[PDB]
Amino acid sequence: HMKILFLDQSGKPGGAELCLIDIAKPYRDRALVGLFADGAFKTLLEQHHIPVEVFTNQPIFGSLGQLAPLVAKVVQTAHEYDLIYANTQKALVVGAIASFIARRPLVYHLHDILSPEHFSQTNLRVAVNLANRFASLVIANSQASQTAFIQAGGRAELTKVIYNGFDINLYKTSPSDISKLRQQLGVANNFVVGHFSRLSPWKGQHILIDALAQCPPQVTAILVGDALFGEQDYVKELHQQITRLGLENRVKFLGFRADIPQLMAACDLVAHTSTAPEPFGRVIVEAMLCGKPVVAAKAGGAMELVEHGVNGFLTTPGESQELANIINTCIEDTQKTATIASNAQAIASQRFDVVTINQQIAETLSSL
Amino acid sequence: HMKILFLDQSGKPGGAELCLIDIAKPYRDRALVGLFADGAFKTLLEQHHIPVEVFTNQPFGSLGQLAPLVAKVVQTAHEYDLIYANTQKALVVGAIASFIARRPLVYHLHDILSPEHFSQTNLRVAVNLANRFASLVIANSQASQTAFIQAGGRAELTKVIYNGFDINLYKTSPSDISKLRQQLGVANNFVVGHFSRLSPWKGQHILIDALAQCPPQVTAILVGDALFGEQDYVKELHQQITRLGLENRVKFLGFRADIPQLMAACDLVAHTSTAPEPFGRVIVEAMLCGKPVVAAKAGGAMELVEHGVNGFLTTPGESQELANIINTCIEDTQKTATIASNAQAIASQRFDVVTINQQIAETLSSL
Ligand SMILES: O=c1ccn([C@@H]2O[C@H](COP(=O)(O)OP(=O)(O)O)[C@@H](O)[C@H]2O)c(=O)[nH]1
Ligand SMILES: O=c1ccn([C@@H]2O[C@H](COP(=O)(O)OP(=O)(O)O)[C@@H](O)[C@H]2O)c(=O)[nH]1
Ligand SMILES: OC[C@H]1O[C@H](O)[C@H](O)[C@@H](O)[C@@H]1O
Ligand SMILES: OC[C@H]1O[C@H](O)[C@H](O)[C@@H](O)[C@@H]1O
Repeated sequence: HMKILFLDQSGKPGGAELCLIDIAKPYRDRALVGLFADGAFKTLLEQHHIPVEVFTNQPIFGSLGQLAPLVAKVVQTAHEYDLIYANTQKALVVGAIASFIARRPLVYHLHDILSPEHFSQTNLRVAVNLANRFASLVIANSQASQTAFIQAGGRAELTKVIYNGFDINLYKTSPSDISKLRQQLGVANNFVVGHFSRLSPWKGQHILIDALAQCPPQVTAILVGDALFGEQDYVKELHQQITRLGLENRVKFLGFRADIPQLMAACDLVAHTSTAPEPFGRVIVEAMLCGKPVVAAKAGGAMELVEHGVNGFLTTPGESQELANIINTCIEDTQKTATIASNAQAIASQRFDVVTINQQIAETLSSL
Repeated sequence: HMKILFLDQSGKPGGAELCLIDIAKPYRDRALVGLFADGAFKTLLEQHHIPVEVFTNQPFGSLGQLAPLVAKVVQTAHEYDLIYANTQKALVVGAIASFIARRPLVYHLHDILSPEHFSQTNLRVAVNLANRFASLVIANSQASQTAFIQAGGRAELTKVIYNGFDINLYKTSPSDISKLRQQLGVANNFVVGHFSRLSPWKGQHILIDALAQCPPQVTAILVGDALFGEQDYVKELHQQITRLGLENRVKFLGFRADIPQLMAACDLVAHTSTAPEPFGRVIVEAMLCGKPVVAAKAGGAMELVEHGVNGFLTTPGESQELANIINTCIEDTQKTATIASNAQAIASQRFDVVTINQQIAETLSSL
């Protein structure tokens, strides 16, 4: 049973970090998760009985540590573990360094699409070179990510695609609880479109909002998720968009919620609307596992998760009218829509069961 | 005429840093010296009209949050043609900026990269970054070159280029000599001057042991600064001094800028490092002041001095062997003065800043 030091730059519970809980959990006995900032994510790992430590760049190897204490601390810690598992870009930088100095093999779990759209040239160059030189293995969360890695100059022979896994039990809610929650929200007699991405222009909440202007008034949207600071302009732009379309009573922000399965159960349609390619899209799968019909943007790993008209729908990114037509089709073809949504659950529960992903990972790890 | 970004970790004017003034001065029109800390060295560069900027780690890539200084240096480097790294930390940073800004890197090596001077990590880092990113590794001594290579460095990257010196600075009036010896209260002493920062490996404590084995008109001046945290060493010297009844024969002058003058005021200059010296600027300085110099037999000292010809050499750690040389300088005044006088002629050939500067410029243009 390996000793694994996991590293993640964020103290916040984003996709990558949510995914790491499931990645790490089977190793929680002899493992540790290193965060480069404190926040909600630490609590989760605590709540999941995973050892976590927050590293800082405060002072206290060699003298070179004064340049970057965080790195020195991590390098020091790395001596105690058999493996460095880096879950984000910054964690790859630090984990490369500590891989070399502490003489421990390094795994890069890639949750991003390394394209010019998504990141600066510099970030692409660094990640590719550090991975190519120091990573024993690059686990990609999707083929779209693997492909982007390769096109940015990454070494194909290092890559292995492994999708996110999910606890299937967590995705079932009582139909009373659904009635309760729809009530509490004041949407019980609406057609509820749920959007579950953190608030950020490229997640395209503003595309959905534009689409409501072409839907009948019983169609309402809940926007769930927070804004990561820097994107507070976007939060303004949404409310100014709503005001400008008279949608004040049809769009609700709940901010960041821990009760996503329940909320998905309370929706009628889950919508993924990213205007830039999505590496994976946890929400897409999550919807499918909650028996809900999902529409998604046709790019990135979304196209791997959904086939249009069989287990979900797919629309041109940034095209609100197209999204509207799907919402309206859902309203009418009740029988079809529910078939698609029930198939989606069956199919998705095969690919993405956390049990099958965890063994796909452990097999991958022990083979080096 | 290339724009050069010189980098140096220190704000204090140590040996490598003083060396850098002479390295950089001919390029000051289009160059910049970036320091990772502020201090007197900045002032010096200002006084020599060499542009200088202090970088901090206060808040390219989002990655720059990991190490802001690195991000600033990387940014700055887009405006220059070459990056010239003069210390170990400056190599780390400069390697990173070399990659990201796609600018060639030169590493000026002033250390002896051996397990005695540095941690394994420090060796491994410098060698690996140098091997991978440096177009050229300029060593200050064959001793330094060798230790690089023995630690894994790439022989074919190395070129030994010795420190240079302005010859016009190393001359003093007999009258000025007398005043200074007077001010110091040593006019009828045999004066041994030790011109090194106060760290155990500079071996002031060895000279002190030697004094007790010297004739009684012999006194020492220790010229140099102590770091905070090597104050425990300074206390030991003072205790040692007292233990040997030498309170009135050893005086500390702290850091001083009038080095040529103070060397002139000495009768002997003594280099006593207990660990191999990469180069030893004070040894050459002494020779350029026409004084007899005794040095420790190790590192790049052995390249500067042949024992009995232009100076003396002694077994590191061995005080008694140092005494014999002092005694000898006292007894054979004419021999010594010839050795001392030869030393100046010999050293003024090799280490003339002019000839070293040419040596550097031909190395740099050939790229
Ligand atoms: O307010 C929110 C928004 C999202 N999520 C969860 O976090 C994931 C969001 O990650 P996704 O892959 O959708 O986008 P990312 O954040 O990874 O770019 C989803 O699966 C949700 O279950 C959440 O708990 N609260
Ligand atoms: O009190 C002092 C001691 C030294 N120096 C100068 O700093 C250099 C010391 O460098 P050296 O190579 O002797 O020792 P390092 O500190 O470089 O190891 C000499 O050339 C001196 O000119 C000085 O200005 N004041
Ligand atoms: O599984 C990893 C998840 O988070 C990652 O950061 C990606 O951005 C997202 O596409 C994916 O759904
Ligand atoms: O190269 C100039 C000086 O640099 C180094 O720091 C050495 O410690 C010293 O021996 C050398 O003379």
